[PDB]
Amino acid sequence: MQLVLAAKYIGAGISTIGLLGAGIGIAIVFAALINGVSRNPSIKDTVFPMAILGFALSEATGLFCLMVSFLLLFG
Amino acid sequence: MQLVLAAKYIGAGISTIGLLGAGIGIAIVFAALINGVSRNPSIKDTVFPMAILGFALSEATGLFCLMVSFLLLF
Amino acid sequence: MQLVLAAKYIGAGISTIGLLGAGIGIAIVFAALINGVSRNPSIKDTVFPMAILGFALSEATGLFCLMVSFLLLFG
Amino acid sequence: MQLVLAAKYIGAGISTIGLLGAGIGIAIVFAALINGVSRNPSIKDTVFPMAILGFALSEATGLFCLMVSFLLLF
Amino acid sequence: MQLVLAAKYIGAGISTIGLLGAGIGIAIVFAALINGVSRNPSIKDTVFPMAILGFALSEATGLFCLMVSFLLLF
Amino acid sequence: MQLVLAAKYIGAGISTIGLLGAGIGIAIVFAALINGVSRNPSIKDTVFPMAILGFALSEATGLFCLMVSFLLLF
Amino acid sequence: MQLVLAAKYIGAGISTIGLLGAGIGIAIVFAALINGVSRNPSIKDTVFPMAILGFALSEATGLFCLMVSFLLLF
Amino acid sequence: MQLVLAAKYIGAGISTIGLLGAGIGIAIVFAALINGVSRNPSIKDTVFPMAILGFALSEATGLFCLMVSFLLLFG
Amino acid sequence: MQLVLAAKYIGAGISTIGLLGAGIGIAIVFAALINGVSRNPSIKDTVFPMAILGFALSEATGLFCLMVSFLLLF
Amino acid sequence: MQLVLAAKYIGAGISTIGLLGAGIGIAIVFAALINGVSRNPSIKDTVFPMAILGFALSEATGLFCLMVSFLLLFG
Ligand SMILES: CC[C@H]1/C=C/C=C/C[C@@H](C)[C@H](O)[C@@](C)(O)C(=O)[C@@H](C)[C@H](O)[C@@H](C)C(=O)[C@@H](C)[C@H](O)[C@@H](C)/C=C/C(=O)O[C@@H]2[C@H](C)[C@H](C[C@H]1O)O[C@]1(CC[C@H](C)[C@H](C[C@@H](C)O)O1)[C@H]2C
Ligand SMILES: CC[C@H]1/C=C/C=C/C[C@@H](C)[C@H](O)[C@@](C)(O)C(=O)[C@@H](C)[C@H](O)[C@@H](C)C(=O)[C@@H](C)[C@H](O)[C@@H](C)/C=C/C(=O)O[C@@H]2[C@H](C)[C@H](C[C@H]1O)O[C@]1(CC[C@H](C)[C@H](C[C@@H](C)O)O1)[C@H]2C
Ligand SMILES: CC[C@H]1/C=C/C=C/C[C@@H](C)[C@H](O)[C@@](C)(O)C(=O)[C@@H](C)[C@H](O)[C@@H](C)C(=O)[C@@H](C)[C@H](O)[C@@H](C)/C=C/C(=O)O[C@@H]2[C@H](C)[C@H](C[C@H]1O)O[C@]1(CC[C@H](C)[C@H](C[C@@H](C)O)O1)[C@H]2C
Ligand SMILES: CC[C@H]1/C=C/C=C/C[C@@H](C)[C@H](O)[C@@](C)(O)C(=O)[C@@H](C)[C@H](O)[C@@H](C)C(=O)[C@@H](C)[C@H](O)[C@@H](C)/C=C/C(=O)O[C@@H]2[C@H](C)[C@H](C[C@H]1O)O[C@]1(CC[C@H](C)[C@H](C[C@@H](C)O)O1)[C@H]2C
Ligand SMILES: CC[C@H]1/C=C/C=C/C[C@@H](C)[C@H](O)[C@@](C)(O)C(=O)[C@@H](C)[C@H](O)[C@@H](C)C(=O)[C@@H](C)[C@H](O)[C@@H](C)/C=C/C(=O)O[C@@H]2[C@H](C)[C@H](C[C@H]1O)O[C@]1(CC[C@H](C)[C@H](C[C@@H](C)O)O1)[C@H]2C
Ligand SMILES: CC[C@H]1/C=C/C=C/C[C@@H](C)[C@H](O)[C@@](C)(O)C(=O)[C@@H](C)[C@H](O)[C@@H](C)C(=O)[C@@H](C)[C@H](O)[C@@H](C)/C=C/C(=O)O[C@@H]2[C@H](C)[C@H](C[C@H]1O)O[C@]1(CC[C@H](C)[C@H](C[C@@H](C)O)O1)[C@H]2C
Repeated sequence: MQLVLAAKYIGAGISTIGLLGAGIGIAIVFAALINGVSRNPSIKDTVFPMAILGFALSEATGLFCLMVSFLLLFG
Repeated sequence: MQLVLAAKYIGAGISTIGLLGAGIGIAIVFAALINGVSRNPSIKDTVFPMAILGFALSEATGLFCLMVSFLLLF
Repeated sequence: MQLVLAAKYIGAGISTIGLLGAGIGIAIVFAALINGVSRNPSIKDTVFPMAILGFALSEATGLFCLMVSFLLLFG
Repeated sequence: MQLVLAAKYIGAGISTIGLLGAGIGIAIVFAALINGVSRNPSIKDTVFPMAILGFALSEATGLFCLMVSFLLLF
Repeated sequence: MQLVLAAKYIGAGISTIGLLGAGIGIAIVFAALINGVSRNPSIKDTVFPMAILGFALSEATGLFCLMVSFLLLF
Repeated sequence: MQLVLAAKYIGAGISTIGLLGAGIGIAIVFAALINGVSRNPSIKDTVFPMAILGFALSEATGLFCLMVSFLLLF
Repeated sequence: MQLVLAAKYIGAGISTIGLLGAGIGIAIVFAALINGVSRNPSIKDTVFPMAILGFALSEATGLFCLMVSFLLLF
Repeated sequence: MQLVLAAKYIGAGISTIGLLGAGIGIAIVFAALINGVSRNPSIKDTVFPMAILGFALSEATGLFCLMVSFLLLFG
Repeated sequence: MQLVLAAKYIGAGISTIGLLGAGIGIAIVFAALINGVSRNPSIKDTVFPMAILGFALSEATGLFCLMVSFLLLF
Repeated sequence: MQLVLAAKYIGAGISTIGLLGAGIGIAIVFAALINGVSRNPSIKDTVFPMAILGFALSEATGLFCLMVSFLLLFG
């Protein structure tokens, strides 16, 4: 039982690494939004909803990591 | 059996690392969509389906990681 | 319980790796803000709130990593 | 025997890491497709099959990782 | 106790890895400041405070890592 | 013998990590082909063979990884 | 006690990894300095101190890694 | 000698990680060749041999990794 | 004493990972030098000393990794 | 003695990871050379020696990794 609990806790820590991908990805989307609006201010209403979509889909990959993390810690 | 079970749990956590690739990739697709539409608004209906295709294929790679994670967990 | 405690502490350290994503991502958003405003000074009031939103969403991924780290350390 | 089975499961988890390369690469190809079509709409029919090829070849690297992963699991 | 102590030291070393994000991120912000000012010198006074804010927020992620490090050490 | 066998399986999983380089690299080559052709359609016939050569040389690095993998497995 | 000392030495080695962030970041700042001066020579006196600041702040992240490394070694 | 053999095999696997550098780098050189020739077709005969040199020097780093891998495996 | 000695050797190898940062960073500096000189030949004597400074600072980060490696080895 | 030899062999494998940096870096230099020559063919004789310098300094970082590798394997 000591070994299994220990393994759950190391596994939980490892499971958060993947979150770096969403941290970077979310930023890449918003950088594009900002550069896109600076170059063509009139496009704002068109690209803003695209940024929201991109951020959310990128963020979901981190959510999956965090889900495994919580399953290990509790489930 | 303790050691094997422990290995499954460590393995399950390792199996999520690869999801960082979909995290970045999905974003790269949407960044190109935003930049391409900003430079050429009239191209939006043409490239939007390309971004959806691109994002879905990038995501699938991460979903295959998660699948191995759940195989190990359960 | 030595093995489990040992695992909590190593797991806590591992759980901070993911914070490199927010460190890079936050910077990516601000670099876009700077470049966007340099190319088009008049867009500042428009893109500054987008940069704030972008920072916060990227930052959140780091918060989730640090949350797991502290759970392993203390909770 | 706990050791061998354990190693199979840890090994399978490690084997998914490389999938991050396909997650990013697939995205890089579709980003270029999107940027390329936005700058030159008339080029779409020429570059689209190139992007399909690029995706498939990048994706195959991920299939190889998954193959080793399943070999270890089963 | 020796095993737990060992773990604290290993964990403290692992906890510094994430500082590489701040190392790169601080530099990304300063690169943008430099390129921004070079292309448009008149914008210096506007973008400099933005660069201070950006690098401070990026560096704080590294400080959160170093904090866990020092929690494990002391 | 069990320990050596365990090591072969762990090593085989570790040996697939380097395939991410090919995943990204193949995609970098195709991105350049797409952007190159979009900017200058007339150059297609010249740059396409260069892209085949480039992706083949990039993918071979991944194949060298997979070879070590299969040496350890079989 | 072999365990604690061992952990100090492994931990110290791990603690240097983050230095890669300063190696890349320092380079990113100087690249921007170089590109910025090439595009606008008259801006040199304004951007050079900014690049010194950027280097120093990126470098400090590496100093923090090394600090933990020496704390573990001694 | 079980422990030493085990270590040779894990070490061999680890030694292939470095090959991702050549995989990315080789591609970076060829992408520049393609982009360079697209922008200036007449420069092809000049830059093609530079791309060949670049590929070979990047590739060599991968050769060194594979050399250690095979030394661990066989030598 | 066997375990401690073993830890030093594993540690020494881990301590070299961070050199990848100087490997990339040195290159980033020289890439900017080449591109800046190509676009503005007359700026060469001004930026060349900047590249030498940039490369040396980037390299130092890797040299600090190697230093920890040799401390552990000997 | 089993433990120390095993450690030397794992350490040797780990020591080659850093080579990926030179693999990528060498390529970054040559990509710049190629793009620089495509844009300004007349600059070739000036930038080629700079590429050689950059490649060599980048390559030396991989050499340092490989040195530790060989010290572990033999020394
Ligand atoms: C499906 C994937 C994501 C969904 C995105 C939906 C986007 C639509 C869009 C309109 C957003 O909701 C948006 C931009 O308005 C938004 O983020 C809202 C909710 C938010 O309040 C905005 C305005 C905001 O100011 C943020 C920065 C807020 O101040 C801070 C506290 C939240 C940060 C954050 O990352 O929240 C996440 C996120 C929304 C994520 C978002 C994801 O759920 O949700 C939260 C809350 C629910 C669970 C617990 C998730 C777990 C993560 C790991 O998936 O964390 C929560 C915890
Ligand atoms: C949703 C996620 C984030 C929320 C963002 C909200 C943004 C809106 C926006 C208007 C902010 O309020 C903003 C820009 O004004 C801001 O960040 C303020 C609060 C901040 O003081 C800024 C201006 C500032 O000066 C920074 C650089 C300050 O000097 C230093 C000490 C703080 C750095 C830092 O990272 O703080 C974090 C951050 C706000 C983050 C921000 C996150 O909470 O919060 C803190 C506090 C709670 C926990 C401990 C988190 C953990 C990190 C990893 O998320 O760190 C705290 C501790
Ligand atoms: C080199 C091998 C690859 C082949 C590519 C061939 C490309 C040609 C091109 C015309 C395609 O067929 C294309 C674009 O039409 C296509 O992918 C179709 C079939 C696909 O349905 C498209 C339209 C689609 O909508 C996708 C996004 C679909 O909605 C989702 C569910 C599938 C995602 C996905 O990654 O599937 C993969 C992929 C095709 C990949 C593609 C690879 O097989 O195959 C699948 C099935 C086989 C195994 C399990 C692989 C594992 C990956 C990691 O290699 O995933 C399968 C599972
Ligand atoms: C935030 C702290 C940093 C401070 C930066 C200050 C910058 C101001 C700026 C005017 C400098 O002084 C500058 C550019 O003149 C400078 O660095 C001088 C002192 C330096 O001699 C320059 C001209 C030089 O030629 C360098 C390349 C020199 O030849 C070589 C031997 C030094 C490389 C090096 O990295 O030194 C570091 C660095 C200054 C760093 C710089 C940091 O201390 O310090 C050293 C010494 C202290 C510790 C051991 C650190 C460890 C690193 C990883 O933080 O390395 C020392 C060891
Ligand atoms: C100095 C380092 C490299 C030398 C490069 C010399 C370049 C000069 C240039 C004119 C070449 O000869 C070039 C472009 O024509 C070339 O690569 C030829 C030989 C090659 O056949 C090309 C055109 C080719 O078609 C490739 C894609 C071929 O189809 C496939 C099967 C080979 C891929 C590959 O990576 O081979 C490597 C490579 C040449 C590498 C190349 C390296 O040796 O060699 C091989 C053979 C020796 C060992 C096993 C190395 C290990 C790798 C990791 O270095 O792989 C071999 C096995
Ligand atoms: C100081 C750091 C580096 C020195 C660079 C000097 C550059 C000057 C420049 C004129 C070169 O010599 C250059 C471009 O002409 C060159 O590489 C020559 C030697 C080479 O023959 C060129 C023309 C060539 O065609 C290459 C691609 C050749 O076909 C293949 C077999 C060599 C690849 C290679 O990476 O060689 C390395 C390299 C030169 C490296 C280069 C490094 O030593 O040297 C070799 C041989 C000596 C030792 C064993 C090193 C160990 C590495 C890890 O440092 O490997 C050797 C093994």
